[PDB]
This record gives sequence, C-alpha cells and structure tokens, in this order.
Amino acid sequence: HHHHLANTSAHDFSYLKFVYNATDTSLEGSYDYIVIGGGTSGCPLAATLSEKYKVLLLERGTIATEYPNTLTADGFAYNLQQQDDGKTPVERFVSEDGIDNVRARILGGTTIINAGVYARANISFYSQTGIEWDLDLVNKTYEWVEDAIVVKPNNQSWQSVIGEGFLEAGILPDNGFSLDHEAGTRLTGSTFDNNGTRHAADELLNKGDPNNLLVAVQASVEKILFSSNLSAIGVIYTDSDGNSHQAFVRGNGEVIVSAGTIGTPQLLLLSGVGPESYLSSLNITVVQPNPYVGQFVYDNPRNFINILPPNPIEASVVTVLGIRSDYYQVSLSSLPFSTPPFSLFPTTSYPLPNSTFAHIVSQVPGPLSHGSVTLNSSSDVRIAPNIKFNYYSNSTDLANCVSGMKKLGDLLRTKALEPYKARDVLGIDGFNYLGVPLPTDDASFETFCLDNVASYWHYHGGSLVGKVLDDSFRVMGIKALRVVDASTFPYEPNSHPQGFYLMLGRYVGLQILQERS
Ligand SMILES: Cc1cc2nc3c(=O)[nH]c(=O)nc-3n(C[C@H](O)[C@H](O)[C@H](O)COP(=O)(O)OP(=O)(O)OC[C@H]3O[C@@H](n4cnc5c(N)ncnc54)[C@H](O)[C@@H]3O)c2cc1C
Ligand SMILES: *[C@@H]1O[C@H](CO)[C@@H](O)[C@H](O)[C@H]1NC(C)=O
Ligand SMILES: *[C@@H]1O[C@H](CO)[C@@H](O)[C@H](O)[C@H]1NC(C)=O
Ligand SMILES: *[C@@H]1O[C@H](CO)[C@@H](O)[C@H](O)[C@H]1NC(C)=O
Ligand SMILES: *[C@@H]1O[C@H](CO)[C@@H](O)[C@H](O)[C@H]1NC(C)=O
Ligand SMILES: *[C@@H]1O[C@H](CO)[C@@H](O)[C@H](O)[C@H]1NC(C)=O
Ligand SMILES: *[C@@H]1O[C@H](CO)[C@@H](O)[C@H](O)[C@H]1NC(C)=O
Ligand SMILES: *[C@@H]1O[C@H](CO)[C@@H](O)[C@H](O)[C@H]1NC(C)=O
Ligand SMILES: O=Cc1ccccc1
Repeated sequence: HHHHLANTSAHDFSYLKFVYNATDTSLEGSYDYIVIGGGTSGCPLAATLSEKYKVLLLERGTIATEYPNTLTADGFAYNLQQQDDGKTPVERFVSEDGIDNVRARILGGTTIINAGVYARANISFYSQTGIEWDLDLVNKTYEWVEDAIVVKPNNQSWQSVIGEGFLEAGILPDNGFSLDHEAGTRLTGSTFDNNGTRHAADELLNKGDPNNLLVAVQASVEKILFSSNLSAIGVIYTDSDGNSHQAFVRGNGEVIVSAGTIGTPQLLLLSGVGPESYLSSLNITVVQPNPYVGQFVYDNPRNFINILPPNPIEASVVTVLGIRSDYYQVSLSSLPFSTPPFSLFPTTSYPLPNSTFAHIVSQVPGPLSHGSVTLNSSSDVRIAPNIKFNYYSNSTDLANCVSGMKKLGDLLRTKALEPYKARDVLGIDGFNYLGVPLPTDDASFETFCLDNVASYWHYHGGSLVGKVLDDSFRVMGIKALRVVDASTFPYEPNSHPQGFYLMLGRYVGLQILQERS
C-alpha cells in the first residue's frame, strides 16, 4: 500500500510550457471549463478536466520559481518572515478576533507555503458527510496524488523524540508509518522529499494534457458572469497592469471556484451570490439569494508551549503525529530568529527566541465555533475580505483544548523529554520556556487556552455542502457553477487537510467528466 509513493526528485516545472501571463489577450475566449484559483484543489481539478476538455486555470499569484524559498523545507520560515508587498506568495491578514494569519498567493496555492504534512482523511469522514462517495475512486485518487508528491520521511531526531514522548504519554497505539488519520502515534507522509525539496499541487498540472490545459498567472478574477435558467457563463479578470479580460465557458461546460476559504465566498459575494439583505445593503445586484455564502467559516485553534533546551536541537519538519478524537498534536523544532515568521505566533509582539526551540502543539477538532467572511470592498477583489472565526465561542471547543493542554503536560513529564530540561528538578518548571508556560484546576487551563490561541492555518467553510452547494458541489440554483476547495466542509477531514483537498480536486473533476459522459 506504499509501493506507489514518490521518490526524491527536483520540483517538476515542466507545466510552465502552458503557463502564460494574464496580460496575453489571446487567452480570452471560450473554454469547456474555467477553474478559478490554481491552488490545492484547483490544480488537480484543472489537470483532470484537461484529460478530455479545454480548460483555463486562472491564478492571481505568480509562479513559484519567482520565490525560490518556497521550494525547500529550509525556506518554510522565510516565506512567513517576508514582508507582504502584494506580490509575495504569503498574503498576511488578521482575523477580527485579533489573531494573525496567512493565505497563499501563488500557483500551487497553499501547498507552496505550508508545513508539508500529508495525511488521508479519517475514514469515518465520508459517511459523516452523507455524500454518496465512490470510495474506491477516492482511494485511487489518493494514490494518484501520492505517486507525484508524497514521500515516506526519513528519520529526524526531534520528530523521533516527540513520537517516543507521545507514546509514553499514552497516545496509543504505535501506528508506525501510516498515511491514515487514526488514533495513536505515527510517522505520516510529507510533501517535502528526503532531500528537502518541496513538492506541491502545481506539479499535478504535469498530469494535465498540454494540448488542452492553459494557465494564466497574475490573473485576478473579479466577477463571475451569468446568463441574461440562471447559468454561469464566464469570468472577468484583471492582469498585473490592471487591464481587464473576459473568458467564457461553452456548451455543457462549467465554471468552478477553487479560490479557498477566503477567496471563494469573496468572489461569490462580489458576483451577487449571497445573502439578499446583505448584498442589497451594499447595492450589489442579487443574482442568486443564499443566506449562507460566507457563513459557517471555521478556524481550528492551535495552542502551544515553546521549550528552550540547554543544548541545541536539530530543526525538523513535522512528520510525527499524536492523534486522539479530541486533540491532534505535533511538534516543530526551529532555529532561533530575530524576524518572526508571521502568524507562527498570534501577535507580532511575541518574545523572540535566541536559541533553538521546540514548538509543541495541540489542535482542537471541528471546531464547533464559527464565524463569517464579509466584503471590505464591494468592488475590488484585491482588497482582502473581513474574516472572523469566534475562537472558543463554543464551550465544547474550550473543553477540548483543556484536554489537549493536559496531555501536553503529560508529554513534558515523559522520560523522552527529560533530557531537554534546563534544570534536573522533578517538575516541568525545569524546562526553560519561550512565552507562556502551562499553568491544574480546569479554570487555569481555560484561561491559558483563551489567552494564547493561534491559528492552526487549517481554516475551512464559507460555501458549505448542504448550505450553498449540493452533494455534487454545484452552487444550488445556478447551472454550470461549482465550488471545490476548503470552503466546502464545516469540519476537518483529519489533522492536516491538504491531502484531502488535493484528492478532492481530482475526484470532483472525475465526477464532472462522468456526469458529462
Ligand atoms: C502556513 C500554513 C501551513 C499549513 N500546513 C499544512 C500542513 O502541513 N499540512 C496540511 O495538510 N495542511 C496544511 N495547511 C492547510 C492546507 O494547506 C490548506 O487548508 C489547503 O491547502 C487549502 O486549499 P484550498 O484549495 O482551499 O486553498 P489554496 O490552496 O489557498 O488555493 C486557493 C488559490 O486561489 C487563488 N485565488 C484566490 N482568490 C483568487 C481570485 N479572485 N482570482 C484568482 N485566484 C484567486 C489563491 O492565490 C490560491 O492560489 C497549512 C496552511 C497554511 C496557511
Ligand atoms: C521510484 O523509483 C523506483 C525505482 O527507481 C520505482 O520503484 C518507482 O516507480 C519510482 N516512483 C515513482 C513515483 O516514480
Ligand atoms: C506580466 O507582464 C507584466 C508587464 O506587462 C509584468 O510586469 C509582469 O511581471 C508579468 N507577470 C508574469 C507572471 O510574468
Ligand atoms: C481506502 O483506503 C483506506 C486506507 O487509507 C482503507 O482503510 C479503506 O479500506 C479503503 N477503502 C476502500 C473502499 O477501498
Ligand atoms: C444604495 O443606493 C441608494 C440609491 O439607489 C442609496 O440611497 C443608498 O445609500 C446606497 N447604499 C449604499 C451602501 O451604497
Ligand atoms: C474520525 O471521525 C469520526 C466521525 O466524525 C469521529 O467520531 C472520530 O472521533 C474521528 N477519529 C479521530 C481519531 O479523529
Ligand atoms: C476593512 O478592513 C479594515 C482592516 O481590518 C477595517 O478596519 C475596516 O473596518 C474594514 N472596512 C470595511 C468597510 O469592512
Ligand atoms: C456548540 O456546538 C454544538 C454543535 O454544533 C451546538 O449543539 C451547541 O448549541 C453549540 N453551543 C453554543 C453555545 O452555541
Ligand atoms: O502541524 C503543523 C505545524 C507546523 C508548524 C507549526 C505548527 C503546526
């Protein structure tokens, strides 16, 4: 079941032969499919559709060769440390809760900037949704992604320490190496290969048909165009010089929005698809009223402590996961820095580490708390929308963080972690901490959870199946319009969702092709 995994190899940019600047007006015209957003779901979706049909993929960012630190594990922090000048692969934002965050702006989407952790969805997820999944095809599609960009990670000293700690702390059983989201401790896959080269969703464009697939970069899609039976017919997009362009679908073809949790509700709202009284209050003509566009937007909380060992530890990428139903835990080890990677810590005024440190982390599942995306500009898609997640508004989320923080306490008490204490005392105050240490009444853990929350970066929702979309990802009430990306589900598929959303892009592409045949 692992014969098919990818090998160590250079990042494959062969697909650049059909990538063009959106300034090229000859890209304007009619296609069978237009995919908006060249990201985690959008790239394998476009590649899949191009097996049989003419596809235009539109991405607002540029190509990853322009930002070489996106292409190595060693460059992960660099892209977050880099200032956001409107063109960089990392776009910075702050939720209305006050928590710093980022999204991608690059061909390949968030797989070009993320921490590389690869996992398949919790196998119970499919029946939880109630969608009639073709489960055999789901698994074939995971293998199609994994053959291109997923490896079995080599050993990393810190990842092995934390795995021994998770097991000693009772996060059982030992699952060895496995891609599956199951209770226990395991080594999972990575989209960094064993030479440190990042592999990503853009490489899945290499599986497209180069005679049928066209990609426009620095293409800012501003509006979905509709028929004068309401149908999507095309898009308006602007190029890096600011000039406008139009592209259309033809016949039985379709527009699919794959612009992410933030970008997809924004574009739907700008296009008149959304809550009637809200759009009317902005004087946006309503094309399709739906009270849920931009509603039910979720961000799984990240809580953490940081330890500063008295001897240097080796930096690592996350590969070893400790999974329970009520918390998902990992640890990153890092070099010190004097410029913070934006959103690693929730505020810019966080203390800076002067030596190597271990960031020890727990994730709240769900979450049950949710907020919304609303427009900041009623016209300009380059102006980021407002986004609020309402962290810990739901008491179940807070209770689950308390459980995870207690388990992090257990982890710090293991023999495995003992050699990284600065003082050989009995308690966990023998560690040196960067930032706030763990407090053991439930009230002190609740305060810690609330005060020190950060984004796990795994936000989702805003165009949910069952609210905005049907079980085939069609926008209800509109022909020839679908949404495929992380805006579509209200809960996580697992601890690390890129593997699910990579699969989903191709999977829905195959469903489109089958429906059409
Ligand atoms: C820093 C970070 C680390 C992460 N680490 C991991 C991890 O290790 N493992 C894991 O499993 N998950 C991880 N995640 C989460 C996971 O990567 C994302 O949830 C997932 O990639 C989202 O996929 P998507 O297709 O919804 O969005 P994206 O991949 O972001 O794709 C959306 C694309 O649409 C483009 N776009 C947006 N609006 C427009 C527009 N109007 N016109 C044109 N293009 C547009 C964007 O530029 C982008 O390329 C991480 C997330 C972040 C931010
Ligand atoms: C990796 O290479 C080996 C032999 O060199 C082979 O088993 C396998 O086909 C390769 N994997 C991929 C994904 O190409
Ligand atoms: C597209 O062309 C413009 C000039 O017309 C240039 O400024 C920009 O860098 C180009 N973008 C890409 C992605 O090549
Ligand atoms: C799909 O693969 C998973 C492992 O990821 C396995 O547990 C499951 O049985 C498979 N399902 C089908 C329908 O083959
Ligand atoms: C919408 O337009 C009407 C005029 O038709 C105006 O009275 C109202 O203030 C406008 N509202 C906004 C938010 O532009
Ligand atoms: C997997 O998903 C099911 C269904 O939502 C849930 O009950 C279970 O706790 C999950 N398991 C893990 C290990 O997250
Ligand atoms: C736009 O965003 C800024 C920055 O968060 C905020 O202060 C402002 O209130 C927002 N404006 C609108 C109209 O949403
Ligand atoms: C928390 O979420 C659960 C599940 O959606 C819900 O039943 C409950 O009412 C929520 N609590 C509050 C205070 O909204
Ligand atoms: O789970 C992935 C991760 C990576 C860096 C920091 C926190 C979490």
